[PDB]
Amino acid sequence: FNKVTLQKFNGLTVLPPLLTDEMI
Amino acid sequence: TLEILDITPCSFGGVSVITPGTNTSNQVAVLYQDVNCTEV
Ligand SMILES: *[C@@H]1O[C@H](CO)[C@@H](O)[C@H](O)[C@H]1NC(C)=O
Repeated sequence: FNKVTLQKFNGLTVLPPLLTDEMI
Repeated sequence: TLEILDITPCSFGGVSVITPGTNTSNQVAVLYQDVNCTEV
């Protein structure tokens, strides 16, 4: 998790995943 | 005034329903996407 490099203005929406990370 | 300000777009998003099928019941729930709904 500490080795990755993961905001909205106009119509862009980032839906959250159905399964959260602690669930996985 | 030579103050500095910030521009954040005011809230938008899709509305979406929760329906259990019409032949089961008629009540639905409604979801408002990314709204800190103190307000409607
Ligand atoms: C909604 O806004 C209030 C105002 O600061 C804040 O205290 C609260 O934590 C916010 N809720 C969420 C889920 O962001």
